[PDB]
Amino acid sequence: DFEEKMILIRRTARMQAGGRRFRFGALVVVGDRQGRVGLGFGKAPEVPLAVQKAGYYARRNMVEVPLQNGTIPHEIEVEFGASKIVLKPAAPGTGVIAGAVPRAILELAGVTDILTKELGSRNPINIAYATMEALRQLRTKADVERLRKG
Amino acid sequence: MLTDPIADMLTRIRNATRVYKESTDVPASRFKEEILRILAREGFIKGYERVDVDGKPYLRVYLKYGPRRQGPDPRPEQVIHHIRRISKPGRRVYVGVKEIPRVRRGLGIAILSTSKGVLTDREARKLGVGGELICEVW
Amino acid sequence: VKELLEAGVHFGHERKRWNPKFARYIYAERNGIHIIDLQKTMEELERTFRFIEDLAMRGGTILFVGTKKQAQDIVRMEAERAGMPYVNQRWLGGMLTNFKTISQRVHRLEELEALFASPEIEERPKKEQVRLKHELERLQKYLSGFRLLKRLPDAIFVVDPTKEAIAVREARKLFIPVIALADTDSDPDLVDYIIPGNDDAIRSIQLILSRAVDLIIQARGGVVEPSPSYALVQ
RNA sequence: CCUGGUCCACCCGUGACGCUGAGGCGCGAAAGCGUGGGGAGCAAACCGGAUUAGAUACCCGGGUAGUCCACGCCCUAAACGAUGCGCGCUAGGUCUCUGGGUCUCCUGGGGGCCGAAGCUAACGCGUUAAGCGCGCCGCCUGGGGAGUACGGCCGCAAGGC
RNA sequence: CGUGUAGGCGGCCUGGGGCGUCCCAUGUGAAAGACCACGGCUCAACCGUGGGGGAGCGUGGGAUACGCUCAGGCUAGACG
Ligand SMILES: [Mg+2]
Ligand SMILES: [Mg+2]
Ligand SMILES: [Mg+2]
Ligand SMILES: [Mg+2]
Ligand SMILES: [Mg+2]
Ligand SMILES: [Mg+2]
Ligand SMILES: [Mg+2]
Ligand SMILES: [Mg+2]
Ligand SMILES: [Mg+2]
Ligand SMILES: [Mg+2]
Ligand SMILES: [Mg+2]
Ligand SMILES: [Mg+2]
Ligand SMILES: [Mg+2]
Ligand SMILES: [Mg+2]
Ligand SMILES: [Mg+2]
Ligand SMILES: [Mg+2]
Ligand SMILES: [Mg+2]
Ligand SMILES: [Mg+2]
Ligand SMILES: [Mg+2]
Ligand SMILES: [Mg+2]
Ligand SMILES: [Mg+2]
Ligand SMILES: [Mg+2]
Ligand SMILES: [Mg+2]
Ligand SMILES: [Mg+2]
Ligand SMILES: [Mg+2]
Ligand SMILES: [Mg+2]
Ligand SMILES: [Mg+2]
Ligand SMILES: [Mg+2]
Ligand SMILES: [Mg+2]
Ligand SMILES: [Mg+2]
Ligand SMILES: [Mg+2]
Ligand SMILES: [Mg+2]
Ligand SMILES: [Mg+2]
Ligand SMILES: [Mg+2]
Ligand SMILES: [Mg+2]
Ligand SMILES: [Mg+2]
Ligand SMILES: [Mg+2]
Ligand SMILES: [Mg+2]
Ligand SMILES: [Mg+2]
Ligand SMILES: [Mg+2]
Ligand SMILES: [Mg+2]
Ligand SMILES: [Mg+2]
Repeated sequence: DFEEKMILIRRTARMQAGGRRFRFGALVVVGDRQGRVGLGFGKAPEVPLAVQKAGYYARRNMVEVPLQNGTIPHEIEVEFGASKIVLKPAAPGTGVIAGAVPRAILELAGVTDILTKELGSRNPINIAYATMEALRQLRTKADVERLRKG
Repeated sequence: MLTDPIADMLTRIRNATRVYKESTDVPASRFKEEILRILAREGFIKGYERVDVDGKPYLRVYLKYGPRRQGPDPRPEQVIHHIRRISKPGRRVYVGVKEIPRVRRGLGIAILSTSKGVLTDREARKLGVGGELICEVW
Repeated sequence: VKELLEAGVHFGHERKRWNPKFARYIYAERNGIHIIDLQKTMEELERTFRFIEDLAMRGGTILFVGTKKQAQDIVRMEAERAGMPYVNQRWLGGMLTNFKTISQRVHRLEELEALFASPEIEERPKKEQVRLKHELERLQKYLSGFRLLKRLPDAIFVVDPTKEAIAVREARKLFIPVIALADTDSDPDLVDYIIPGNDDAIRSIQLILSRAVDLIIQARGGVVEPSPSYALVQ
């Protein structure tokens, strides 16, 4: 069990004789606040059900956010489909300047100071998965040269 | 006919790497080896060496990759996730000593040609100089 | 002892319908077929069994699978003759990946396995007597080797990976050491402990699978003679 | 008979002489136009016959310009792979046209299918790229108004840019 | 669709010049405003004082990897 704050909830719909049938999509974020965040998108016949599943699916999908002093290790641009996203680390006591999404995710990420911006499609879902792959691609001076050993 | 040989070398490298290959052979070029030497002197490649494909002198460039991975797509991470030429023949890119780039918040590099040799985003800065911002790796 | 056996008739397989990745394991193309390099094979066999052994001695269960006919039977053997779970029939989808749910059937097995011998048989209409009895025939028809341990494997051994790559996948998403005997018609990369060598000629299958189970037992105590291999083996 | 481009082989010659390309010049289906010739078949228009509520159509019977040729104009198009050109780099499998060899094979050029990595909104693309790169040109910037109006340039006109 | 003018872009190696480019020094860049302190009116708004930064451009000295250029050579591009 972590923070567990849901990005967005919606009501999709499908067609069939007699009428349209519904379902619900819930996108949730789950982070401890020490460098662990998970992103799960849950769909099911009812809001609650959706919600929960999002959580479950989330925990089952997380990532080690290599924080540092309260911000990200370095600048990063990540294109994911139509969506794009920039992430720039700000000096301590700066703020988490990002839109609803990258925030909600980055808040639990553990970061307290980071500069951002949504580029291209601002779609939640996609920016969401966008933010993830962003983090999931960060590096530290250590694990950096840790690779260039030789 | 190759307009910018250098941008090529990088691309040849940027491609061979994206597939995980032992070595690649970029055509002989003093100035090229420079970007190479530096590329290695900074630990991005196992190294390189001169050869000859029938009177055709190339340069074997041994690529360095990471450790195998756990899970789907057990494809080993790479040492160079990104190389891209800056100063292109279609638009020369020069920088003053105060203008030199800060590649990947320091984790990165930025090879560049200077009046006094081929230095990097730190070296050149230390020498306190400037010149054609050749490119950037990391 | 090793070489000779293999050199015997257990190498070189699929021809001209390969995978370039597997180009590191192959000597040449004789009259068409790809003659896998045993020299290297050996080396790999090592690291593989090393792992097996470094596991067979630490109380770890392994799951073997082979859904191909030219390798079914044997796999059924080597498994029971080692207490290691296995799959000889249709490798259900989401086994490892949806274990908890697949298990649900395993439980349904005994659910009947018990109602099998009972006085409740005095009643019950022929409708069910046939329904259940049948519902068990198949039930029992698929889990005969997928029950034993009610816990995921620490690894999985397999014949032709690509043939059962689906299992492999499941395994890989769940992080589970993958070991298998693959020939030239398969991609290594997504295989952890690769046993390069013929995947159809039961000749090679038996061998590589045999010395495997023994090795599983050498780390348990009870070295004996081989298992029933010949019965119609050519 | 006259003539263009292109492919392979031989390491013979030159020695960066290259790529692109505003403007310019040329070519440019069909329809259409000018002078002259030709005319079987087909056939806008046209006239009948049916069909229909009507049938300025679809179907049937006729029918001219045209379709053909010479010389000269017009210069448009779903002029389409709806994908500018040049070069480099990045798994294979399959069948097929064509060239060479100490010819079950090896190697060069082209056309198709399936597909690595990777790309894509998806469809799909995938060494014939829509992948990773560089050079140069062309072009786009919500829908209707409108490819219209005006001006200019071209054309015999229809019209075109 | 093609041909091609101007223009844009250009393989490998050795040397000379040093226009682009880069460094140093110096002139310049009014004051006001903008930023940092400190003080003056009860505070502030206004205002004073000191400090710190300014691209650009000139002159003087220097560097030569890359673009440029002249010169000598090569054969992987191109042509025969
Ligand atoms: Mg129905
Ligand atoms: Mg990490
Ligand atoms: Mg996607
Ligand atoms: Mg995009
Ligand atoms: Mg948008
Ligand atoms: Mg000819
Ligand atoms: Mg010659
Ligand atoms: Mg000569
Ligand atoms: Mg015409
Ligand atoms: Mg005509
Ligand atoms: Mg007329
Ligand atoms: Mg007629
Ligand atoms: Mg008629
Ligand atoms: Mg009538
Ligand atoms: Mg009617
Ligand atoms: Mg004519
Ligand atoms: Mg004309
Ligand atoms: Mg049209
Ligand atoms: Mg077409
Ligand atoms: Mg071909
Ligand atoms: Mg054709
Ligand atoms: Mg793929
Ligand atoms: Mg395809
Ligand atoms: Mg190729
Ligand atoms: Mg092909
Ligand atoms: Mg595209
Ligand atoms: Mg063009
Ligand atoms: Mg408007
Ligand atoms: Mg409008
Ligand atoms: Mg007009
Ligand atoms: Mg007129
Ligand atoms: Mg007329
Ligand atoms: Mg041209
Ligand atoms: Mg020129
Ligand atoms: Mg100068
Ligand atoms: Mg300057
Ligand atoms: Mg000054
Ligand atoms: Mg001032
Ligand atoms: Mg005061
Ligand atoms: Mg002042
Ligand atoms: Mg200055
Ligand atoms: Mg010369």
